[PDB]
Amino acid sequence: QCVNFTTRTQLPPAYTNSFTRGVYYPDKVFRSSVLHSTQDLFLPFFSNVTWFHAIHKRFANPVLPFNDGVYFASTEKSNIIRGWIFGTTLDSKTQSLLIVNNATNVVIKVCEFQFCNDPFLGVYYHKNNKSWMESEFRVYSSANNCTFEYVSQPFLMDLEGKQGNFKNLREFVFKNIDGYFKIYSKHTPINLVRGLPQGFSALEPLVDLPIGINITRFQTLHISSSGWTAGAAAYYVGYLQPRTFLLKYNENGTITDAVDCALD
Amino acid sequence: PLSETKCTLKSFTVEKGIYQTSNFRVQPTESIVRFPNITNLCPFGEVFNATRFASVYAWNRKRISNCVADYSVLYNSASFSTFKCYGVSPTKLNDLCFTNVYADSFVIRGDEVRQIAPGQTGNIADYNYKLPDDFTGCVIAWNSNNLDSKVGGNYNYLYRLFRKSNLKPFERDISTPLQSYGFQPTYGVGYQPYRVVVLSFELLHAPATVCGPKKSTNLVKNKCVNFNFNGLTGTGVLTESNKKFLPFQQFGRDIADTTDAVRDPQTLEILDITPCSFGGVSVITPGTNTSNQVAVLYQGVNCTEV
Amino acid sequence: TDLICAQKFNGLTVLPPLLTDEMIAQYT
Repeated sequence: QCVNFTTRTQLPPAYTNSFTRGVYYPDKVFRSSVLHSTQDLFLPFFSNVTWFHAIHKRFANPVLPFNDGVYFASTEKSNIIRGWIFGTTLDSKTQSLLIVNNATNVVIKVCEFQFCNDPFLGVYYHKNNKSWMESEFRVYSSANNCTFEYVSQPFLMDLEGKQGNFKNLREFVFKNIDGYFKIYSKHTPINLVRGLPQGFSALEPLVDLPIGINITRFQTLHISSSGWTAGAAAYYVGYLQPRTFLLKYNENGTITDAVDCALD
Repeated sequence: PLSETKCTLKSFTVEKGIYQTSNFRVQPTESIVRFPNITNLCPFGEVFNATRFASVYAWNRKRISNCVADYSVLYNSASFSTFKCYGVSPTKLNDLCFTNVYADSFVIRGDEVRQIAPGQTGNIADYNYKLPDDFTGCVIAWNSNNLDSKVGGNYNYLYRLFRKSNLKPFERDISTPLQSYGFQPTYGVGYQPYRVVVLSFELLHAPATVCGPKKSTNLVKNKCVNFNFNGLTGTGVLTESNKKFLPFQQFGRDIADTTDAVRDPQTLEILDITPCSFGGVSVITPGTNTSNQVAVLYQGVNCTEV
Repeated sequence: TDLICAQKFNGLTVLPPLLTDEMIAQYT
């Protein structure tokens, strides 16, 4: 709980390039066979996103600013990292956001949490009917003064461990609009070893959070007690900026292309 | 229409030719209103229909927010003995949106139903539960006589009679007379307990977390009507199309960024929005010295009335 | 080289020409 892992250390912040990453549906407005231009918090094309990793003797969980917006890109197989916790001071002095994904629903609670030095989610007994479900919660000791609570709709996710190159891909975009939060999510399989693939994708909305708090910082929840180490997984952290997308709409409404000019 | 040409040209003699004397537009026949599904919302049965309550001084406050409040069950069911609703009628309750709603559940005696008013005194008013002078709330009462009543008095509420001083409005004193007052059903209608729930209303600059009135009518297609589904008002023709919308996408747009379609907030369907027929009125007539015969020409529209 | 139908929805009326295309080829 309050004792960091023996393998926890600061890893080198490598950088990579996100080809089309950062494109998402702006709102619920539908258009087809037209070219629309909008301006919101976006991830620039051909930018530099920081390269993070975790293995069975290196572990890193840095805290990064949420002020300008952050893009999430997770290249994983068994989906080890289950979400994030958002907060300003990251203590019980103010409110904190709790996002936990059990691969069934999404538990969203805004309360006053007491953060342990190294939050952890208990997982064990992998022999019969493992399911990769959480058991012990080392994240917070106590909770009170809850101003918000939410439970999403059920879905399906593959938590089974695999060998070889990475398979699953989860792309999240979290932003702050006039105090209210908007959640974007997409899940598609890919073939990846290291870096990022060359391709295009469009992110669908997920949950609209009418919370209304201010969050200057965030940390990563992983692995989902000093001798306990983390599995093999990788996730990425981007920085959102006020860009302008030119979107292409097909006959079905799916975005087949996006163009953001400040480069060429 | 022969004089309409004289009215447009501002002359008593009409020259031979075609002239546009006016424009025509078809008015909407009726109004179509559809709202998202109102079934299986968050009810009030937790505070109202609960098995056991707290006492007058032990009253609990439930926070009602981020849900839909249905106030039609209160007055229309006629299952409640009496109610006092201040500043608004029980019908205006459903027609307004509130920022925060609080429910204070407690059980008082029979003669104490008149002792709940803004700015009043009494046994439970000063010593237990008091209403401020500015209180705009709406309270409803009903009989507990067949449930909360027990032979020899109920020891759950205890009805604390005495206190050394008076309590401020909306002040809960749980400090542990008594000496519990008899709740036995054998007493008359004045000494029998009634269930009273006080509704506290708050209106602030923050957006209202409570939802207003919900009403829906039948849906009609291939006619000019006034359509409002939860997001937009307008007049046009509603026709179901083969378009496919994403489940999180509602309104569509044309090439001109005008909304050409709308999805039903309740059921699953997609109907295009076509503006109602309109055009100019063209009058075809010969000269004034020829004849009075005229011909009305509707521009770019088929005539389905005749 | 519908756009015409979309513009007619906002109140912009496109009047048909008096001389059709079949009569133009006959004059030619």
